[PDB]
Amino acid sequence: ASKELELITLTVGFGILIFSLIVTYCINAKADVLFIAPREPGAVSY
Repeated sequence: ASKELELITLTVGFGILIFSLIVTYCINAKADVLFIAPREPGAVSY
């Protein structure tokens, strides 16, 4: 059952990263607006 447990643990880790990203992303945009600074679509390069 260790496998199932390992998978669940990894699932949470990935979820945490997603939220963290959405948090830093929202802040990054706020700054770009706070001072009419360069802005790109979804900050996606290329």
